[PDB]
Amino acid sequence: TIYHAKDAVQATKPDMRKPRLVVFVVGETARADHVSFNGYERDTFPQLAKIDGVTNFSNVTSCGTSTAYSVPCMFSYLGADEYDVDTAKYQENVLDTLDRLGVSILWRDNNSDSKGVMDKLPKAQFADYKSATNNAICNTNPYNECRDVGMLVGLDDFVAANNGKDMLIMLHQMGNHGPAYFKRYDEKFAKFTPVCEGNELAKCEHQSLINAYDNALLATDDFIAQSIQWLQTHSNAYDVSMLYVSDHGESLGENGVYLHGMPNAFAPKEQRSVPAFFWTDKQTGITPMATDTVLTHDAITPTLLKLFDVTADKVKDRTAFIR
Ligand SMILES: [Au+]
Repeated sequence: TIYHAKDAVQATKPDMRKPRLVVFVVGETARADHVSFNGYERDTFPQLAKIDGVTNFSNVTSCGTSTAYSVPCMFSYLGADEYDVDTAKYQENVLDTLDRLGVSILWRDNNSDSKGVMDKLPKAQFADYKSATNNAICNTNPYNECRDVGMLVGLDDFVAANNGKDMLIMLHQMGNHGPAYFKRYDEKFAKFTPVCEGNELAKCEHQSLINAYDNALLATDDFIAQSIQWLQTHSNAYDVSMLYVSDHGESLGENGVYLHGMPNAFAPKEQRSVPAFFWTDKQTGITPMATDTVLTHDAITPTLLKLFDVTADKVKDRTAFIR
């Protein structure tokens, strides 16, 4: 384990001030330019656009173009230009730091796994929500595919077990994972029709590919709104906040390019331009940066540290999503 933040200190402690409860939704394949708030032609986030206090960041660039590359970089201390995906698993990451300082760390995953991020922490702090053994919401669609909203169920059980402590909950979304976008949402989010239902994205009509993708976004809009709503049921006892950032974008046929995973050296902009949302309760006194701040995945680690009143020398001058 190569550390980077053993100097990290928490200015105030939850026994001397209000405990802090953050959900960080780790998004999947969402494109910034298909977000209504960024100028997209379709209302893809109707539920999010109804909650006061949400900041939308119009200029966010992912560290890479793949789950395996981007997710470890999102929690890393090295920044995108020094980040080594092949060595990230044995570096201290920001969750390692917050757990060491006493923040309770929970990672629920409806995507795949934490891509090595959670490996140094006890395995019980990680839960697979792709399976009905944990996820109570799988029988709502013809595929019995378990749904992101199921990761909210039972979070009150977790809060009760951690009563009074600071908490950070990562919800790793299935989100817009392809190529089967049509499987990613229940029928209530099938607003754009017809939809593409094949694994060979090229054979599909372009409009039908886009409709499947946008429908999948409607389900993600619902999930994030339900996540904020769950947080508001604890705003009395906790300073609650919600960070969402997508791991990367997606190509939808631009220049005949589909899916993602292309190397940064020639990857198109659609694969790196990602949505980010921040919400906080007004009582917390957290102030977002300007909506048009130039931002990258490098902003995540300083954000999470600021949210828990932690300082560390390695990211002390890095720009965050919050002041
Ligand atoms: Au991904």
